[PDB]
Amino acid sequence: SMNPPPPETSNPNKPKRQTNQLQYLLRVVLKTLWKHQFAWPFQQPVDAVKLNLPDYYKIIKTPMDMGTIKKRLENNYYWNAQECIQDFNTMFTNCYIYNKPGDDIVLMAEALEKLFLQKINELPTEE
Ligand SMILES: CN1Cc2cc(S(=O)(=O)Nc3ccccc3)ccc2NC1=O
Repeated sequence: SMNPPPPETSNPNKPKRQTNQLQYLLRVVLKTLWKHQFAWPFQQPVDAVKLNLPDYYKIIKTPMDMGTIKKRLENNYYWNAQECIQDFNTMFTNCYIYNKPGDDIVLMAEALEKLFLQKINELPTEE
């Protein structure tokens, strides 16, 4: 009954960068999703322990969540936007894999993903 360590949000050996696309991701894409009524289950790592999902981390080996993404953005963890996009996709995909296609949690992930795809559609060209 332990959770894994969470995904890293800082790394002294990983080069860091600011891009206009990373700024958009924090200021428009994450901001839009974070304040959405369906954000809250996704605002922190899945706590398999407190939520009583004991097989969660047997099935999901690449956990991701918006809490993690927010810190990564804030900490300038990423070098490029594509890394951050891949984190959002990982988070959605994990939800779709672990849960049944009927579940409330899946319908929420889907609505957030739709809005995410709407916001990254207008991702500005880099400077
Ligand atoms: C991202 N999550 C997190 C998660 C949280 C929970 S919950 O027990 O809070 N129940 C709950 C909460 C909100 C909406 C619907 C159900 C259950 C399952 C999951 N599965 C996931 O995949």
